[PDB]
Amino acid sequence: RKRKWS
Amino acid sequence: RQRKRKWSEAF
Amino acid sequence: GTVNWSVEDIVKGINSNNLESQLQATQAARKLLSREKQPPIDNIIRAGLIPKFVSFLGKTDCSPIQFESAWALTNIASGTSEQTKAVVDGGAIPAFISLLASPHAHISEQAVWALGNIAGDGSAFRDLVIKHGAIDPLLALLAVPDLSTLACGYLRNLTWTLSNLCRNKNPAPPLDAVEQILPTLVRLLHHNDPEVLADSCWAISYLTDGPNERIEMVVKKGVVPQLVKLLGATELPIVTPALRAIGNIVTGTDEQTQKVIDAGALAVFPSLLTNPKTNIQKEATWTMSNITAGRQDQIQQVVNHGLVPFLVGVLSKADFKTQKEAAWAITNYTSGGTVEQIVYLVHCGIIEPLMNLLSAKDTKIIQVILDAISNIFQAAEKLGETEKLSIMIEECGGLDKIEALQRHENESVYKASLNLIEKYFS
Repeated sequence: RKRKWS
Repeated sequence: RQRKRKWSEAF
Repeated sequence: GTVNWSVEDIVKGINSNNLESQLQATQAARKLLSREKQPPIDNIIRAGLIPKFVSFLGKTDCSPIQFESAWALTNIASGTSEQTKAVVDGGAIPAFISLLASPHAHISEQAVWALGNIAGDGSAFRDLVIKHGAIDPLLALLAVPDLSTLACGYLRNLTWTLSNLCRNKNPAPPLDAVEQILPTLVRLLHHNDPEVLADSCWAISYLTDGPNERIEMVVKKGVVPQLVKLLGATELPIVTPALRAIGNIVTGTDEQTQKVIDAGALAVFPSLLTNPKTNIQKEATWTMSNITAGRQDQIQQVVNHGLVPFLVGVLSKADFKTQKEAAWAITNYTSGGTVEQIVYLVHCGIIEPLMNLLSAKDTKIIQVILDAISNIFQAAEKLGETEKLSIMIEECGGLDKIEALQRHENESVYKASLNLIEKYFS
């Protein structure tokens, strides 16, 4: 799992 | 059938 | 101001010899890389902007450009493996580890976020993050008397990054890295935030998925009662990894499996085995199958908790995957059970649902069910009650299914079905 910051 | 199954053995 | 800039304008601003122009262009790149629909990540990489962003991470004198370049790089690192490799190849790992000690909590959090995305890519990047020394400064950010004083989002990001350092196999994380993280992980498992609890459980589920030596490291920390408590939580994002962790521990030794039973885990299974989420039901039945693969006294605890009618239930009606796991639980139970325990399984009505599943187009399940039939017949042989069981299988149309399996494509099915017909139905 990777995660973007909006 | 007698033995333990780890996550990858079952799924 | 810094909204909807072209890549060309971002490059022109970053290549200027003006720190403020570079800051405005870096913020513009961050906003571009933050948009919901198709961020131009590959366009930013092709423009050669990753080495510029990495150098901006070191500008201690300008904290806003550190934040903007950390955020821009986190958006790239959160992309594909190739996009994460581009961040790593630009030398971002040591630059992000240096930002963990930043006096600006928003910059430090961005570095935590970036390292989580890099470690999360796989085994090699996880171990590279560890080799560059990220664990000590990450653990120091959680070295506080009470976790409740930390900002909620900051703690959630730290927990998530630590779980990615516990994640993946081939190889599993280094033993000493696991030993270092575990005391902080045990602490996060007793925290009150549901997201922190979910990610702490996922971390424990990754650490318990492997050889029994890996399970022992975790079980030795006394987390099993806390995992059982979280197994009874109302939040599905907590129950899913908590059940995965409990399921992984019962794949271990009889002694490790006993720690799960002693903590009162079996009392949660009437609801888990009837859970509306099919994956909970499937993994709960997989967990049951490994417990029925245990000692006769462990099989007895399954009986005492009234869980055999719940196994008859999932075998009778569930998604096929859960039914296949129920078949396993029955075969394991009949393999290691006493005559009295096997007799009890029949009195709970296991025969009819077991026979109905011989119609499945799955070779493995058929072999599993046929072995259980044989096992049950062996217990009936010890009591001279083989005729009573033969009539039972005949009456529910089980004989018609076994006789038809005497012409099955698979060799093991063919031989096992011919054996039962010749021994108890001829």
